[PDB]
Amino acid sequence: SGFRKMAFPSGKVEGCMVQVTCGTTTLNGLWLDDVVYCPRHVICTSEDMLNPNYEDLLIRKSNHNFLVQAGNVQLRVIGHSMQNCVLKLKVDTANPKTPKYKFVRIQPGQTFSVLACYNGSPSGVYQCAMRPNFTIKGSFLNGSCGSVGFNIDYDCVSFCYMHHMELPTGVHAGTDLEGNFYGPFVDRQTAQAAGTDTTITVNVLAWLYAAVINGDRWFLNRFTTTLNDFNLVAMKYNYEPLTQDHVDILGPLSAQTGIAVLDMCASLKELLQNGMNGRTILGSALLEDEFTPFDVVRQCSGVTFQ
Amino acid sequence: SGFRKMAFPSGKVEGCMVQVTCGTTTLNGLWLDDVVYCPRHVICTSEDMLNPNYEDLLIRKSNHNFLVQAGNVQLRVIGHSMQNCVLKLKVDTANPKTPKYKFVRIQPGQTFSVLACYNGSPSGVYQCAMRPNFTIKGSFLNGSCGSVGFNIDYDCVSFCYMHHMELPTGVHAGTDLEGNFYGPFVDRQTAQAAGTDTTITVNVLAWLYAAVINGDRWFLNRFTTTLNDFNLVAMKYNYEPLTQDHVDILGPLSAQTGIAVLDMCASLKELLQNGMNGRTILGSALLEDEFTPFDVVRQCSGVTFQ
Ligand SMILES: O=c1[nH]c(=O)n([C@H]2CCCO2)cc1F
Ligand SMILES: O=c1[nH]c(=O)n([C@H]2CCCO2)cc1F
Repeated sequence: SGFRKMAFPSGKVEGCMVQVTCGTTTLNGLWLDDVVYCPRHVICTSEDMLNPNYEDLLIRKSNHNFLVQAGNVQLRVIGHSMQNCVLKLKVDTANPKTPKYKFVRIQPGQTFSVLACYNGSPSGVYQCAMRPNFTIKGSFLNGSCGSVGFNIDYDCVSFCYMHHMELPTGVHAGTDLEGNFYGPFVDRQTAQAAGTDTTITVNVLAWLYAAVINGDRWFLNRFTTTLNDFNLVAMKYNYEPLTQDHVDILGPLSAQTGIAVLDMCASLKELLQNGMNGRTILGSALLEDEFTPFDVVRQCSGVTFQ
Repeated sequence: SGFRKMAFPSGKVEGCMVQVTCGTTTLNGLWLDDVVYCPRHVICTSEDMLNPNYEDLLIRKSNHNFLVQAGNVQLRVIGHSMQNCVLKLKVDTANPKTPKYKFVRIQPGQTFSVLACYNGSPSGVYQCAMRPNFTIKGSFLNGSCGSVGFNIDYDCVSFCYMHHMELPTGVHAGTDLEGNFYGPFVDRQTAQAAGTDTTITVNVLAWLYAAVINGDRWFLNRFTTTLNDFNLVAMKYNYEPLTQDHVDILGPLSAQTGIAVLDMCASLKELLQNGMNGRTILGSALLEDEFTPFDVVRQCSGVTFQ
């Protein structure tokens, strides 16, 4: 019945996006209860970003210097503090659209939806993964900082990402909602290079299961393998090593399809060694690694959010 | 700065989704003002779908047979009528979350976002295109009928698609919001085959412009071509013929990049004739055709919706 790169419905998060301006700089904030979260680099000018001393720059800012606007209405800022790389602006009004929510720090390999925003206004929604090198491959222009990534379980939004930086190579870095960067990145305009962009093996396997469920089966073969043998191949192709935990996580998709995990690993092994020979899998000409096992079960089972 | 398959924010549409049950069949409806729109096959049993006489089946239905539920609240049905392949259920309460909206019948080659829903509850959002054969390549399970596709211009939702049918080949067919199918498809479980899935040439060119803007430039070459020469190649590869209207639509992306449209056509020609030689463009190993010129400008310029 089809398999698409699918984001979570964005309405619960749209209702939390605001605009934050400090001096000359405008970016997005996230309004939950009576706190607005935004990147701490809102206080910087373009020149400040080369070598910013955030504590010193913040001394010169007062509550009334943070202009916070939710659509056309202005919010009153009654306190401010810095937590790691985020600012928390306490406002005098709780967001009436605050969904049930949690702050989660995700693991590399996990996926989430991004609501790209500008001037506090949502522009679009797309699905991302936290890469093993702790970058994300997003779509962010100037003004998009403070846009967030999130997952939804039924009625609860788990926020996991806030956007802060574009590296010189065009990939993206940011923090969790406690303001701690993913990976080694810092909010300074400096030479920061990403490490190896390794492929998320367990996700590729999940997507191959999704393909079989939908009738793209040409890559199934007569072979099997072992974890250690497979991983010799994973290593050569800059794939994450597959572990027994990963095998266990794939158990449900294995049970539903009747294809043993290690047999699917043998299919992936052949695909890595031989390529796809000009064929496609679920409309892709490369091996997709930004669907988790949970994403596949969810999309193949129609789980909804209330 | 990155280029992603991006859907519109879904919140305005989430607020319109309801559940409609008639007898044993449950699917989704769209609640705008005091009307709920849903597929007319809600009145059918599984057996009825082989040879349904909708007018005869509807004679046996009254207002109280259509159970309409918006979240946990029940809506009172005060009238019903069939328009083409949709039912319009008049309810006694206008949807307080009705956004500004229009009904549009899109052209093949145009893109839109789908809010996949089950039992009236949103599951996910993704971007689709109306294919030249009038199918869409979606992700729809049993229960997803009545999910809608839409575009947003600033504050106005233009609804263009309602989901009705999965063909035996796994692609999807549906109607506009006046209930007229796209293409030749009918709401009957019969032998319906899609025609040739031609590639949307103007969209491929737009995406190549997007690639250049983002620094994927390896496919630029020293050549040019003409519309007629290019189209000889398009035809061989089952690409839509490129017209002067398409060239004109690409004008802005041509102006911004300084790459003449026909020079980009020569790049595409070489890509069609030689393939990508194991390289990628914007993270894809095939030529992507579900971004329109407007989608590229929008995403590259950060247009937002209020
Ligand atoms: O840190 C937190 N504080 C909160 O008050 N909530 C409540 C507020 C609404 C739903 O959850 C959640 C958190 F994660
Ligand atoms: O057919 C239509 N009828 C309407 O009342 N509207 C109004 C109602 C809210 C915004 O638009 C739009 C239509 F497209």
